[PDB]
Amino acid sequence: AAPGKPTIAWGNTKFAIVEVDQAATAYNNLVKVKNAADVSVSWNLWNGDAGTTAKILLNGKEAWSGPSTGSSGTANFKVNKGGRYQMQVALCNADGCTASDATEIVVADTDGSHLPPLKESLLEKNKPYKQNSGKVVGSYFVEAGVYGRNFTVDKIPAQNLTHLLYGFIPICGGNGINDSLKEIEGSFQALQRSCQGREDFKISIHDPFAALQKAQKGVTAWDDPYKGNFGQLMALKQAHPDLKILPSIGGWTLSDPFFFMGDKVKRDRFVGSVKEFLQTWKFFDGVDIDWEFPGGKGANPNLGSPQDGETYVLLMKELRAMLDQLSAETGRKYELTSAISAGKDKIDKVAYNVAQNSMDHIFLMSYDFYGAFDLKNLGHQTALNAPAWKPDTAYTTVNGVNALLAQGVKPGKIVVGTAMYGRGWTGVNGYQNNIPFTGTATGPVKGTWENGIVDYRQIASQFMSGEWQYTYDATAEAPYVFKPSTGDLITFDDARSVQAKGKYVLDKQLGGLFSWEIDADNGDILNSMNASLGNSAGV
Repeated sequence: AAPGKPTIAWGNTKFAIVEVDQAATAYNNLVKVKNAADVSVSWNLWNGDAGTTAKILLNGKEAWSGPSTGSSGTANFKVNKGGRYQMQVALCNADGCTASDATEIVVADTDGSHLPPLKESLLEKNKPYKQNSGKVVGSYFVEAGVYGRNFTVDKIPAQNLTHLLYGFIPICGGNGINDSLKEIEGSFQALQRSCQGREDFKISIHDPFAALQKAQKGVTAWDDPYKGNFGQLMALKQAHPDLKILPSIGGWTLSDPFFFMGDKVKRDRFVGSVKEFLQTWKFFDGVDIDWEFPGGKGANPNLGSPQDGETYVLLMKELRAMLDQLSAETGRKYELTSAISAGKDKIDKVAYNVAQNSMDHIFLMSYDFYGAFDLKNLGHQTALNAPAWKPDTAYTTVNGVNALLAQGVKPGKIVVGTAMYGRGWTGVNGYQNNIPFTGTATGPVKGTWENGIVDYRQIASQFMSGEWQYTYDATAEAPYVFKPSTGDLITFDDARSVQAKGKYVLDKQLGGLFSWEIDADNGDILNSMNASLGNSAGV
């Protein structure tokens, strides 16, 4: 008769195609990409004949075969595709085969194919919306937001987004390359640890712990291969296959390296590191470039040149070429985007009418127009139009869009920015006609986490009562709160101001809307972004 029924022996059942050192601090030691995972299985037979041939089945499919010389045996084979497999050991002879009971084995891969969908209920004031408008609805998630802000990937209202950009991937480089990071306590040192033994101008992960080692919902097992933000983003992609998750390179304190990109050698190394990155972390759908203003005026007062415009265009073209190269290897479609200054002065330093041909979307940073960084000239930080008391205001959302359109940039490429936070001053005085914006400030307003900035969440729950005055500027389309006693003034976006931006986008046929700091919203902002763009309310 057929052989006896074998019993799979105790042993580890978790494997990975892409290995990650959960204790590594340096990016070069953090991950190793393999062409396939090395799986091992053993078995024992206590009743019946061991047969003549032994086979390993994965969901009924043979993955290994060998002579069945003993009552006990071991098999070593490779699995090139990730996922959860029902593994069985089958012993066969001339009379037939006898398969053991199934034992689940997990072959992990950076696409999340081994993880169950991360489908979380909407929190706070977030309401379900369907992405059926055809317009962009994005937001940025911050890597370090999982600490103090305690805002994790499982808290993202992912169903109400079409695009999700990550909390900034840094570019390696120490003194003279990332000096701007030195302004942030221990931030420069953190990058130096991540880039240990890694070449300057190659990308890395700023905080390896938050990105892949910190236990988070869905990836909490002590031995899970991918944890942290990346692990959850992988499970998120499984739940929202259509969601575009993009790694954002740069930001205010990580843009210094771009200014050196004029050197083709460095630029090629960079592009090369980006390709390898995407090849390693399969859940990402492309790359977003957040070069904090080509031409200077960024965090570093010693960087910036008239050549940055040319460098920017070349970079975008070269990245797009690299992505086309990758698409031919994977068959997948990748997106190339960039967050840019909404200021005409900075916009005119780049030929976007040319760069747009290599980009899918342009995230216009129509916010931070005003803030505690200037205690003399106050104004709406993210308004649509200029205020009535100053119709000549340069820094407005409309002026940014017009500047781009004037260059020849297609309207559908422009994604208007919205703020899920407010910027404010304190001790504001010397204002006339009951318009605080006409006076001056003595300093920054008390912030939620840092001075001068407050989460929209806190504005709505604490600054919408008491002595706080509330006023919606219908002209510029922007709200603001003011406390006469202490002279505290805060400028931000609200449900209505967002509505105005959404209608504006639809009328001018722009690309959509995106927001900064998804963790700072209580849901009012993203709901408005969705509603104003025409997305239908979900179940």
